[PDB]
Amino acid sequence: EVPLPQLRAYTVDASWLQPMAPLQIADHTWQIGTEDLTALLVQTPDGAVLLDGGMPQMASHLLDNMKARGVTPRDLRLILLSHAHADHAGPVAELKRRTGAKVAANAESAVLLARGGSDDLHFGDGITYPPANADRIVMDGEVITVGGIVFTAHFMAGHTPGSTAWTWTDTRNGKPVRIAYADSLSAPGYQLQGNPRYPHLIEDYRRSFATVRALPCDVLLTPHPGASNWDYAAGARAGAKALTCKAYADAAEQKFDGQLAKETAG
Amino acid sequence: EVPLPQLRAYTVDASWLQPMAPLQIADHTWQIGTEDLTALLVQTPDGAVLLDGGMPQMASHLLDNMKARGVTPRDLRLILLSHAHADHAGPVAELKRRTGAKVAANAESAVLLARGGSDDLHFGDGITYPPANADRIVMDGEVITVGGIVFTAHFMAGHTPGSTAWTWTDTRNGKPVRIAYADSLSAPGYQLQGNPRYPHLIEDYRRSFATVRALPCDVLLTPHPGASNWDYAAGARAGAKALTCKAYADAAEQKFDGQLAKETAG
Amino acid sequence: EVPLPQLRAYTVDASWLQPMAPLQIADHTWQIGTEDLTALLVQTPDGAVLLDGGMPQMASHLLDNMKARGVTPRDLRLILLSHAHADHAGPVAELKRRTGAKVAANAESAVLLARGGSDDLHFGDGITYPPANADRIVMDGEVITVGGIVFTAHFMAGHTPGSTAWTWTDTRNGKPVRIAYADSLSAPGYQLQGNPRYPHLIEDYRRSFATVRALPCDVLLTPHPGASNWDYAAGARAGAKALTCKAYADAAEQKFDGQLAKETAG
Amino acid sequence: EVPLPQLRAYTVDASWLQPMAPLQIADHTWQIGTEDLTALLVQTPDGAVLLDGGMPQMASHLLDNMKARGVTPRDLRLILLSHAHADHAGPVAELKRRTGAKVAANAESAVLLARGGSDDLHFGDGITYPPANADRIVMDGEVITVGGIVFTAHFMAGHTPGSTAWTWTDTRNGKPVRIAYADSLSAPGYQLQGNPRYPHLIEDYRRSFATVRALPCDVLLTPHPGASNWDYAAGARAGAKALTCKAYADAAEQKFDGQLAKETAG
Ligand SMILES: O=C(O)c1cccc(CP(=O)(O)O)n1
Ligand SMILES: O=C(O)c1cccc(CP(=O)(O)O)n1
Ligand SMILES: O=C(O)c1cccc(CP(=O)(O)O)n1
Ligand SMILES: O=C(O)c1cccc(CP(=O)(O)O)n1
Ligand SMILES: [Zn+2]
Ligand SMILES: [Zn+2]
Ligand SMILES: [Zn+2]
Ligand SMILES: [Zn+2]
Repeated sequence: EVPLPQLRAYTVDASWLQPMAPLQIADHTWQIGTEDLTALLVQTPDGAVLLDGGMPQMASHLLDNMKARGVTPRDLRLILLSHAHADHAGPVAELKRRTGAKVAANAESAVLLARGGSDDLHFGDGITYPPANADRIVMDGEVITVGGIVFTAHFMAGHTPGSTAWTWTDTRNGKPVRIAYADSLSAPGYQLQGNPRYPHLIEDYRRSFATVRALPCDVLLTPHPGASNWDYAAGARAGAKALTCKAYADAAEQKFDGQLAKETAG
Repeated sequence: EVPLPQLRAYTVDASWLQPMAPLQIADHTWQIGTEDLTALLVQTPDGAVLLDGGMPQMASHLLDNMKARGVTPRDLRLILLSHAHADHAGPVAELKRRTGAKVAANAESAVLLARGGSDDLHFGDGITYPPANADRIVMDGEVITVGGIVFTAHFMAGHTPGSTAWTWTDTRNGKPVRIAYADSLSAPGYQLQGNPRYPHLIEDYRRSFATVRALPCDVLLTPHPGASNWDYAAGARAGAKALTCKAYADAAEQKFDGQLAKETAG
Repeated sequence: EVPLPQLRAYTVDASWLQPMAPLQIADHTWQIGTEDLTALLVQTPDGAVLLDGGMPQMASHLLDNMKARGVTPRDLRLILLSHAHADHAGPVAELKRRTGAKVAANAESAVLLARGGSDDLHFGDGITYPPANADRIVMDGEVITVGGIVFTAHFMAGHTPGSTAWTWTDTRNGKPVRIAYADSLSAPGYQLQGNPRYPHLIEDYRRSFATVRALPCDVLLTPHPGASNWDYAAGARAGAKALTCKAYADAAEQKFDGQLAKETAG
Repeated sequence: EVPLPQLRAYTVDASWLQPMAPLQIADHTWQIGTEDLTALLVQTPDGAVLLDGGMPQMASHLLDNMKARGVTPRDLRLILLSHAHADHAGPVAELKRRTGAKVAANAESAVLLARGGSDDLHFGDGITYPPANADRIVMDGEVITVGGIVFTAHFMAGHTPGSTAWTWTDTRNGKPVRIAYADSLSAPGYQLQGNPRYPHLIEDYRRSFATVRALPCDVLLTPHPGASNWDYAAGARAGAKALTCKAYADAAEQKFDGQLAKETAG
């Protein structure tokens, strides 16, 4: 006779969990996550901002890299998120407990975060993580300012209802650099058409392709660096092959159209 | 070079996950969980009560057994908990989504439940589950009435701050049967003395031994049946060897005293 | 010398608080709120649904009217909301405590409800009420089915980010009646242009006018009956003068355009 | 005919709302609330702690006094609470939005705070305020350290289930001063005996009298200064007439015994 199956842990490619030292993107912006998961530190004269944290087991590594950059736990003021799945918001609860950081997110991301990713529209309870509360709810196009760096929220619903692109302007060589951190545009294993949990899913993805295409975007970064052709292990040429926001959106839409056609056939 | 470790799933003995058909305890009280995890269904002319649900993957099994008893999802009115760890409160979030059930718990259990068991005083984030919200907060000694069956809360903090014994009176052969569902009194791997997260841990356990000893208790049940010498696979003699509440409390205190002495030596 | 001002209660026109007996709209749909606040009861062979509850002090009145309709507290299964302001979601927390009802709402409404209407984008903390938790989060276009009556959510953001129209089909004289419960389209005292808390406010209102215009709509109802030209005190001719959804949307847009012009001038 | 009553605002004595300039208690401890509501600022080389905030409309005043003390919004690290009623936790939600502050509280206080004081065991929904979330849950006897000042939690349930005394050691004239901020021991209009919402209320009050009696207590402060015979308007002799913790506990118990006798007679 047969017991119910054991719970299955959320396991990922080893490179997603491979720690790296801080990689500078612009004058105040650093990649401090792992080889294949983005976690951006923005350092200001008035505290630091973290955008995404990667997987749940990455908290101490993130804190180590912040320390290397001169950022103590007290100095981290704000956490922002691309979307509230386990491999990007994983360590948020722990980071809040261990730092001064407060979380700002839109309503959709906040409720999913507060559920620890449970009851996912597509994944069910398959990919959960420690829940956390948002300290501030943001609306589309709203700005948040830290130490004089201005972050703008651009909603791009689809991958999750609360998927967000964050944009800000840094400097490099005395010139402004408009950085766009665009969320995933993938739909891995999703039912796209006639999904009872997400009836306007296709319309939202189409709108989000257009949103991403139009972002202020000298430099594109994505939660999975491979999606924008970043190679965090490539040192001085880490960002050399990076896509434009236009190319990223076009590639995503072509892939999406292919998935729709396969779904109709399958 | 070395990636961070993969997340590890909460795995348990196979018997904890072995489904069983409903086993009657008294006229309206049934064990409907697995061979080694208690989940009690109390059926009234005015809806049903569930006490504990076991592991997260047990939700559909529980619903199957309720169906066998004549209880539809709409008929489940109340979920009560011994304590809010993954192997007793595991399926609560899913049960709430799939039934009419509302959760009643004390403040300590409610906040741990709302965290999905994360930031545990002793386990950290090692044993998490889908978070759920409590619909009603109960105080020590408070009663809840369903279809005329009266449940009384008896706080017995220690195993968790919110650990609770639930008592009610059923019938068997035209005679009243005072059922006591007493929580765990174990402290598995806990730092008992001078624990910064639980400074009065020892005092609370001592008080809880006394509480359990004094419960109205014709029949004792526990979240792990083995703790009270139940054998759910033993049919007509499933409860024959069951401990009294007095014996259960005495055994727990003797084990506890032994652990304290070992901790001092270790 | 001068103390800080006393807290000021949210007071409303007397007619908003004037109880009325149940007024039938269609075969299973009744107005059971007050003369000037809508609260719709939909009764099915499988439980009842409430859409809106009005002000916080209306809970017992609502329960009285449900009782008159043959609906006991146990029978109320679902609460739906137009938007989560105090004069429509006021008694929700109390209704949940006193009935079997669970709340379904979109993410925006759920977070505002969970705040008890505090930190409002426009009202600040001026209009608060007892907070409540949502049991189910719904997406745009999603359906919920109770006793065979199908409710469809139509997001119409503007008055609040989470403003929703609910539609369902009832019967009257053996013929189907498509009922549309459309949310408010007012913007009372709002800063419309360049609002830092709601940067796309105007775009959202414009989209919502179009949404409301296109609803399936044999009969329009609104949270304030006056907005759709209902007169709940007028008995057999209560709904005689009711607007179409098209007329309601056109009137709202004309008023909105006038407010925009005044704001530019003011 | 008769409308339902208007909502009634929580109004208080004018002196409760009378702003005062900061009054020094010890080397790093200041009263910064109003004449008749305590709000203590503790300033450390590593950030500031606030204990209580008074009424909801006191937020800006508190921020003004912090500014006068050299504490900017970014500098406020921690909010602690005596108990989560509107006249002590009132401005907590707003303070969190406007400062770097995180809230630490026990489970009972956290759930009441998260409800904005609604569904009070004794007051119902009569005295509500903006809800806030706790960032850290503390256990009885647990310590929290800020800038080297150590705060110890002493649970003293009764006035609310989550009522807490906070103790710490400051200095004055090169000598240590053990400060005890003890919560209210009043029971205003409470049903004491056989209260279904608080069955062990009397036992908890008795235990709390003993707890307060035994606190480390060179200087006693209370949320209402009058309870400990403080006079915040009396300048250099503000604390001259202050009770010991022993005298405060004895007075509270005598008053309590009198109320019990009156309740039995009434
Ligand atoms: O191309 C992408 O954006 C991409 C790649 C791997 C995986 C996912 C899904 P998640 O972002 O939830 O890991 N997306
Ligand atoms: O003796 C017990 O009560 C016992 C047995 C196995 C395991 C545990 C811990 P949990 O109840 O969290 O599974 N307790
Ligand atoms: O025309 C309306 O929809 C209308 C009328 C009165 C008041 C309001 C605002 P609320 O719906 O928050 O009461 N709206
Ligand atoms: O003596 C007291 O502690 C006292 C005085 C006035 C009022 C209250 C009740 P609250 O602390 O809720 O204002 N308590
Ligand atoms: Zn994802
Ligand atoms: Zn346990
Ligand atoms: Zn409104
Ligand atoms: Zn109080």
